[PDB]
Amino acid sequence: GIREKIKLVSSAGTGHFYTTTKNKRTKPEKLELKKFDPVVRQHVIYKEAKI
Amino acid sequence: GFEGGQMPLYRRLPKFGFTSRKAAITAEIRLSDLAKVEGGVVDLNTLK
Amino acid sequence: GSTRNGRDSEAKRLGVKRFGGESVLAGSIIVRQRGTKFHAGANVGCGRDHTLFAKADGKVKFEVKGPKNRKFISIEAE
Amino acid sequence: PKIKTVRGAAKRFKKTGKGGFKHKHANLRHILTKKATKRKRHLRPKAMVSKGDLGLVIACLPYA
RNA sequence: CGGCCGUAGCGCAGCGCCGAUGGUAGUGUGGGGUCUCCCCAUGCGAGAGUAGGGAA
RNA sequence: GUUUAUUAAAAACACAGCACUGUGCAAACACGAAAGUGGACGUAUACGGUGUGACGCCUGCCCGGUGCCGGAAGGUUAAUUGAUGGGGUUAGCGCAAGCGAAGCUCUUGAUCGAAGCCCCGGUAAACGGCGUAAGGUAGCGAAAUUCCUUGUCGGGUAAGUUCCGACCUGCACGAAUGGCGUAAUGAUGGCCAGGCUGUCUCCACCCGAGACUCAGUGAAAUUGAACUCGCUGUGAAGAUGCAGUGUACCCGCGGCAAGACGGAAAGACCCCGUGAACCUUUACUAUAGCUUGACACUGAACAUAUGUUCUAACGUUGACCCGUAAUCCGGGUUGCGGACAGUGUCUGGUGGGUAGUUUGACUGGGGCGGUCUCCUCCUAAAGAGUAACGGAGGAGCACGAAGGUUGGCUAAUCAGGUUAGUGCAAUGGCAUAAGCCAGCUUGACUGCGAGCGUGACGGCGCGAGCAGGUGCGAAAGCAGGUCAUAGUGAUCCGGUGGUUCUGAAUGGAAGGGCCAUC
RNA sequence: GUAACGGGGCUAAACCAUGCACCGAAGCUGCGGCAGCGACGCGCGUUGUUGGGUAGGGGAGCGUUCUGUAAGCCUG
RNA sequence: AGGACCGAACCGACUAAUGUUGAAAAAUUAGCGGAUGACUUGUGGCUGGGGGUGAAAGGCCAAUCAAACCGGGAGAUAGCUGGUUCUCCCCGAAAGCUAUUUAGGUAGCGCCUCGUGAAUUCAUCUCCGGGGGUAGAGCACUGUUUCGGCAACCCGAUGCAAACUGCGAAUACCGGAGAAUGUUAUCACGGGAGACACACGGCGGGUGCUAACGUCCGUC
RNA sequence: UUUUGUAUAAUGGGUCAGCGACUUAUAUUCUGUAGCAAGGUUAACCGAAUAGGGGAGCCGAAGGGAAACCGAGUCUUAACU
RNA sequence: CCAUAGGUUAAUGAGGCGAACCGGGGGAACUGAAACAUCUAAGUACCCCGAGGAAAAGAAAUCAACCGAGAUUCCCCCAG
Ligand SMILES: [K+]
Ligand SMILES: [K+]
Ligand SMILES: [K+]
Ligand SMILES: [K+]
Ligand SMILES: [K+]
Ligand SMILES: [K+]
Ligand SMILES: [K+]
Ligand SMILES: [K+]
Ligand SMILES: [K+]
Ligand SMILES: [K+]
Ligand SMILES: [K+]
Ligand SMILES: [K+]
Ligand SMILES: [K+]
Ligand SMILES: [K+]
Ligand SMILES: [K+]
Ligand SMILES: [K+]
Ligand SMILES: [K+]
Ligand SMILES: [K+]
Ligand SMILES: [K+]
Ligand SMILES: [K+]
Ligand SMILES: [K+]
Ligand SMILES: [K+]
Ligand SMILES: [K+]
Ligand SMILES: [K+]
Ligand SMILES: [K+]
Ligand SMILES: [K+]
Ligand SMILES: [K+]
Ligand SMILES: [K+]
Ligand SMILES: [Mg+2]
Ligand SMILES: [Mg+2]
Ligand SMILES: [Mg+2]
Ligand SMILES: [Mg+2]
Ligand SMILES: [Mg+2]
Ligand SMILES: [Mg+2]
Ligand SMILES: [Mg+2]
Ligand SMILES: [Mg+2]
Ligand SMILES: [Mg+2]
Ligand SMILES: [Mg+2]
Ligand SMILES: [Mg+2]
Ligand SMILES: [Mg+2]
Ligand SMILES: [Mg+2]
Ligand SMILES: [Mg+2]
Ligand SMILES: [Mg+2]
Ligand SMILES: [Mg+2]
Ligand SMILES: [Mg+2]
Ligand SMILES: [Mg+2]
Ligand SMILES: [Mg+2]
Ligand SMILES: [Mg+2]
Ligand SMILES: [Mg+2]
Ligand SMILES: [Mg+2]
Ligand SMILES: [Mg+2]
Ligand SMILES: [Mg+2]
Ligand SMILES: [Mg+2]
Ligand SMILES: [Mg+2]
Ligand SMILES: [Mg+2]
Ligand SMILES: [Mg+2]
Ligand SMILES: [Mg+2]
Ligand SMILES: [Mg+2]
Ligand SMILES: [Mg+2]
Ligand SMILES: [Mg+2]
Ligand SMILES: [Mg+2]
Ligand SMILES: [Mg+2]
Ligand SMILES: [Mg+2]
Ligand SMILES: [Mg+2]
Ligand SMILES: [Mg+2]
Ligand SMILES: [Mg+2]
Ligand SMILES: [Mg+2]
Ligand SMILES: [Mg+2]
Ligand SMILES: [Mg+2]
Ligand SMILES: [Mg+2]
Ligand SMILES: [Mg+2]
Ligand SMILES: [Mg+2]
Ligand SMILES: [Mg+2]
Ligand SMILES: [Mg+2]
Ligand SMILES: [Mg+2]
Ligand SMILES: [Mg+2]
Ligand SMILES: [Mg+2]
Ligand SMILES: [Mg+2]
Ligand SMILES: [Mg+2]
Ligand SMILES: [Mg+2]
Ligand SMILES: [Mg+2]
Ligand SMILES: [Mg+2]
Ligand SMILES: [Mg+2]
Ligand SMILES: [Mg+2]
Ligand SMILES: [Mg+2]
Ligand SMILES: [Mg+2]
Ligand SMILES: [Mg+2]
Ligand SMILES: [Mg+2]
Ligand SMILES: [Mg+2]
Ligand SMILES: [Mg+2]
Ligand SMILES: [Mg+2]
Ligand SMILES: [Mg+2]
Ligand SMILES: [Mg+2]
Ligand SMILES: [Mg+2]
Ligand SMILES: [Mg+2]
Ligand SMILES: [Mg+2]
Ligand SMILES: [Mg+2]
Ligand SMILES: [Mg+2]
Ligand SMILES: [Mg+2]
Ligand SMILES: [Mg+2]
Ligand SMILES: [Mg+2]
Ligand SMILES: [Mg+2]
Ligand SMILES: [Mg+2]
Ligand SMILES: [Mg+2]
Repeated sequence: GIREKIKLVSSAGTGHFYTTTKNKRTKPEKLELKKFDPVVRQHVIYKEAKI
Repeated sequence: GFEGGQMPLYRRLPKFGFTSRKAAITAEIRLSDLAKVEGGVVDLNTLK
Repeated sequence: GSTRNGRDSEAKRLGVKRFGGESVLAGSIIVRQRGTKFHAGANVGCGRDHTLFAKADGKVKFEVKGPKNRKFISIEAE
Repeated sequence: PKIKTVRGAAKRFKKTGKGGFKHKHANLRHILTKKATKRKRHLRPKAMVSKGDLGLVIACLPYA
């Protein structure tokens, strides 16, 4: 595929991450989403990082 | 374990775990064993 | 002396799993289908692949209902 | 001579209280991003060896 | 607001729609022929169409 | 001349002659772990290797490819060396958190570094090629080469697929894996004629040896058992043995070979086996050999790591002396080389010279072609499932919105009513839209999961509900990705982050586990 | 080699219809016997029923040589 | 003089016939080639098996050669072929699915057997509750088709379809209830398998020519 | 014998006699049977000892968890309806 | 040159053979992995040297785990 794997890393400093894919060519803007961090047990901002 | 060439069950499944050396030197004693020591004082040497 | 055909997919085992009057436990799949050939009636849920399943213990009931004469599956709580 | 354990089987199966065997599920080593969390969650607990396969496992593990 | 889901809808009986009875087609079982297809006994019996219904 | 002892004597091999090429002598080369030996008691008019094959006339063009030869600017590159950075440990310092010298230690890999390769040239009597490297010259040509083909024309014959002479349309000649000729030679291939004949028309007779009879001696292959006929049919499908029928008194002897799918040899063709062997190569992996450099054996001056000089290691297959009746060997003297050569360990290159092996399956035989996983429809016989090298198409993704939710909206076509739309095949769905537009958003949540579907299994699927935390909505509610069904890869081995679960005397650490992920 | 009713032969001994007789199997029944399984009652009865078999599974036996029983027993 | 010529010995081996359980495991007979040479022959010697030797045929190396012979590893391995020995009694398959460097092998499942345990568990029939999209039919839809009216559309008339459906059976299948019958005929777990080459016939079909004692499914 | 299927014109056997093929050891599981029973049993060895001694061990009476660990529970999870 | 090499004689010993066991120097392949190369077979077969009635090993620069053991060899366990 063209879509590359990325991690979404927790802003809470737990080291918890989600993984997803991204079309980096069309969307170079870094993905940022509020997601559930199960370590702190809260929704916090997650930010794109390299897989 | 040979299945005709199909990846056999003991290879298509993953390995897991490790073996504890501490488990090999740990025992369990039953209540029934407590009367079997000499002198009614149960410790590691009296059980041995 | 060669064919450009020779392909097919695995059969999906769709169709009715529990027929009219059958007693089912909650969760039981009643029909597997593509789209809503059958629609969910009372005490029946529709899954993401249009599987109809029992949401209550009871007897399966097929009915034709409404202005389009569509087929509905219900559970009569029993 | 003594039967030899199939050592690879001993690393994959453990005998349970009523004499079945527990194993770890396949498909949770890699290629994980594409797999649904639900699928992966259900693969995490250990499972029992099926009836059809118990004969093969028992042959491999004579000293289980 | 519902039940019902065209006998209930349109148009202004003209259509849609419903629809027997009888016959026909098919067909389970048994039997038969001249056997690419049929027939007989028995059971089941359409679809289409016909009479009729019908302006919920 | 030589050859397949025992089915091939030849056009094959050899050959004198020719050419290329290596080789300066302790020759190259070969046999040898080595010492040595052959080459040769030879020395470039010599020796080895390769190709061609007397002689005559000759031997054209191509150096792009693969070799070989030469080159060395630049790139790349081994062992070696170990800069620099990051870790572990702990003297100590910190209430602890933590920090942390030295040492030891795990890791990193700057710099150094030869040949090779890339690179730049040359080379075809190198391997080869001859419409782009260059397009086949001379000569020859239906040929030991020509498929079409018995080419066409001429000759020879009454009649000639052969033969001879031509032609050129060379399927697919061609110049030392030589071209074209060529006197002589040949148990060589083809064709014609005279002579000659039982080769033949078409056989006859005769002489001998067997065959036949008698006496003596006395085998063999084969053999389930036999009371062992024809025919037509039947039948594991070609009958002495079955059915029907016909014919046939019992038994030898000489003869003949139509049958007993006669005898002989577990078909050599063909396929199969995850059989074998030997052979090939730019198949894989190795490896002898060859070759590169580093370190060792291995030293000293001087000059600017290279160069000169030196002698004392080391070499000597120069000379001479002695052991000694000895051309081996050793010791000695001396000359010549000389830290080179050479050998050991390590190291890069090269390496069918040699070795071990691999080189799939399906298949209306095998091969060639096609195919191999997944999705949709039909075949499929109104539950599920259902085959063929049956009939038709698609997938190996896309999307932070094209997902969630709230609110709204309704198509094609030219009145109509979904004939449109659906991110992509087909099928089933879809208006309460699942189709179209906009606002706010991250439920494309984490832990679980009653129950069920589908699989031999590994697995795969559907799922209300429970806990936590979240979005949209006034609210009922809806949301654990997308109308659904393709968009995929077990295990091992390892990588990264988290987690003191483990931690081989103890504290740590390494490594392992567990969770997430590649 | 008749060679396309199995043959003889057939004008029905063919074909169609109707009917009644008979033949015909290791089927069924009769008589006698053996064995498996299940009931029902006391290892025996009563009762029902079953018994074709390749691969193959299960059950039960025969006989052979040798050891004990056996310095016994049989045997010039 | 001569790898000169003709021709015995001698060395060969071109042709034919015979022989082919031979006189002979390569000869005999009639002819044939070389016959002073790269000739031939006696005696002795040397070269050894991935090795020799080869005027080169993979020829020859003791009747053996694309790797001699003998002994050993050794009972190599053989998913292949063959064979497998006394008796009686009971039950009794399969030639399928899935996977496989798999296809004539093997594994799980299906089907056999033995044991144990358990529910009216199972079957037939009757009644009741169900979903069908096949046969048939039809032509609104997707396509195809003919005629006519108005060469399109439209209207009327006529057919055709595995991948057409505004219709739609028989059967089959799932579930429920009730008798009767049946040696539990059912299911689970455990010991032991075999089998995974099927054949023909009927019915429904694909393929082939509604050819095949053809081929591929379904079902009896 | 092999097969879908063999009188087969598929295989094997001329005949007779003798010989000729599921064994043995050690592990392991299940069945039967015997002993003892919440226990059972010893190995080497000692013993002249088929005795007797020898309980080193092994199996069983507890599981869950990768593990630390907890324990009729335990694991999962912040926590389980 | 001293010498040393060399030479001669005497004394003492060796040499060769032998079935296994033993120590050492070398060291396959078939085979198994359902192919095969790592791996296996196996330090086996085989070749070679040497010894003895036995050989070898042997008196801790050994283990252990903060308690302790006390050279080597062999047997049963630990444990597939
Ligand atoms: K269900
Ligand atoms: K000749
Ligand atoms: K070149
Ligand atoms: K440090
Ligand atoms: K040619
Ligand atoms: K050449
Ligand atoms: K020439
Ligand atoms: K000639
Ligand atoms: K007859
Ligand atoms: K004959
Ligand atoms: K010198
Ligand atoms: K040097
Ligand atoms: K090579
Ligand atoms: K086929
Ligand atoms: K064929
Ligand atoms: K949205
Ligand atoms: K929630
Ligand atoms: K050899
Ligand atoms: K199987
Ligand atoms: K069983
Ligand atoms: K059939
Ligand atoms: K056969
Ligand atoms: K034969
Ligand atoms: K046993
Ligand atoms: K027992
Ligand atoms: K629990
Ligand atoms: K090997
Ligand atoms: K194998
Ligand atoms: Mg499908
Ligand atoms: Mg409706
Ligand atoms: Mg992981
Ligand atoms: Mg009708
Ligand atoms: Mg000659
Ligand atoms: Mg010959
Ligand atoms: Mg000859
Ligand atoms: Mg020399
Ligand atoms: Mg030549
Ligand atoms: Mg260089
Ligand atoms: Mg020709
Ligand atoms: Mg011609
Ligand atoms: Mg003539
Ligand atoms: Mg002519
Ligand atoms: Mg000519
Ligand atoms: Mg040529
Ligand atoms: Mg040339
Ligand atoms: Mg040339
Ligand atoms: Mg020539
Ligand atoms: Mg006589
Ligand atoms: Mg015949
Ligand atoms: Mg005669
Ligand atoms: Mg004759
Ligand atoms: Mg024959
Ligand atoms: Mg054969
Ligand atoms: Mg090779
Ligand atoms: Mg091998
Ligand atoms: Mg091979
Ligand atoms: Mg094949
Ligand atoms: Mg179906
Ligand atoms: Mg059906
Ligand atoms: Mg089937
Ligand atoms: Mg949406
Ligand atoms: Mg969407
Ligand atoms: Mg979609
Ligand atoms: Mg590994
Ligand atoms: Mg430690
Ligand atoms: Mg330590
Ligand atoms: Mg005639
Ligand atoms: Mg008759
Ligand atoms: Mg009778
Ligand atoms: Mg009878
Ligand atoms: Mg019977
Ligand atoms: Mg029987
Ligand atoms: Mg006796
Ligand atoms: Mg001469
Ligand atoms: Mg000769
Ligand atoms: Mg002669
Ligand atoms: Mg001559
Ligand atoms: Mg002569
Ligand atoms: Mg040849
Ligand atoms: Mg010979
Ligand atoms: Mg060989
Ligand atoms: Mg062996
Ligand atoms: Mg053998
Ligand atoms: Mg029976
Ligand atoms: Mg495979
Ligand atoms: Mg039809
Ligand atoms: Mg098979
Ligand atoms: Mg088959
Ligand atoms: Mg079949
Ligand atoms: Mg048919
Ligand atoms: Mg057939
Ligand atoms: Mg047929
Ligand atoms: Mg056959
Ligand atoms: Mg027969
Ligand atoms: Mg036959
Ligand atoms: Mg015969
Ligand atoms: Mg026969
Ligand atoms: Mg045979
Ligand atoms: Mg025979
Ligand atoms: Mg435990
Ligand atoms: Mg000695
Ligand atoms: Mg192998
Ligand atoms: Mg000693
Ligand atoms: Mg101490």
